[PDB]
Amino acid sequence: LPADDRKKLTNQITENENTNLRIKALLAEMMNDHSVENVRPFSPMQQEILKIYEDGVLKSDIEIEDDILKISKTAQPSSSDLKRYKLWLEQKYKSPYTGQIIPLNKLFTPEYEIEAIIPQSRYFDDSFSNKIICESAVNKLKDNYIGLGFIKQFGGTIIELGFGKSVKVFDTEEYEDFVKKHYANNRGKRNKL
Amino acid sequence: WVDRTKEFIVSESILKNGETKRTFKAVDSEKDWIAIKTKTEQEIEHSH
RNA sequence: UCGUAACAGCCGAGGUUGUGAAUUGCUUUCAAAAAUUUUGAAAAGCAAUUCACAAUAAGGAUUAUUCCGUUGUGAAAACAUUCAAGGCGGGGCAACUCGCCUU
Repeated sequence: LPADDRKKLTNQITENENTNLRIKALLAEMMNDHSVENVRPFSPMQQEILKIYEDGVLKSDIEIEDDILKISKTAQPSSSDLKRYKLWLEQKYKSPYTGQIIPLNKLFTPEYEIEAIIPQSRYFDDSFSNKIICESAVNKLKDNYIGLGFIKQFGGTIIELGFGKSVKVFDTEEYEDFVKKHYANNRGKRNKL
Repeated sequence: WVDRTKEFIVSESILKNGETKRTFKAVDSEKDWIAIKTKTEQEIEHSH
């Protein structure tokens, strides 16, 4: 890079380690609470949290726990900013492939996992903009090739998530408007699906 | 301050109501040399 | 979408060390003096306020109104730089500087 492009790159990387610090602090707070399970060093669950905490860029926001997002260490034990962050940031994030809020505890459950917008049998992107998380059922049914035909052919299908709970695939009539406006964050990635 | 002289550089600033607010700051040479140089030149000119 | 950002150039005012000087200071040393104590002269060391001046990376060239000396290469104790002419023209009383056209 040139000097001008160099001076900025420090900001993104430093924010990245700040986010990593926050992620592991949040997990160290979570292992004390019986959400589902928390091992310790398991990297994939850390990545899942790193992809699930993006609800801040999803429209609605409040300034109370806004300094907690930009900070890196927080207070972890007992009555702490991490606790209130967990309370507010507990369900304000809907599933991309079912449009249902996630209590953030069912993430580690095998029923929900990381979803690749672009398949492995295709373009080899590894950037965070080509990574989401949703149910295991839709991950199994995605069948590599993405969107169009299949997403319109299977639209409206009802799939059981186990234990008697069945969820419906997006009705394309509503899902067109959803993939047009609902994910209003719309940085660069939703339209590529 | 009693019966003693002080060295300041005054930055005149006229407010909305016409009040020229006089702001005093400690003078330190080698940085704000423009004002002291102009003062010395004015003093030399005055003496003719 | 890269690149430009780096390299250079004309100057200023201090400070420091030191030399000389004016004026005072502190300490030390023979007593010169007084009736065991002080006044002391003169020198030495250390300074203070102010002035003039020398040096300002060790040092080496040169007499051009030129410098080299904190960069890089690498042993060769070796180097890097510059590159003829012809007018056209701008600026500047001047020294000189800056552009265009042609082999």
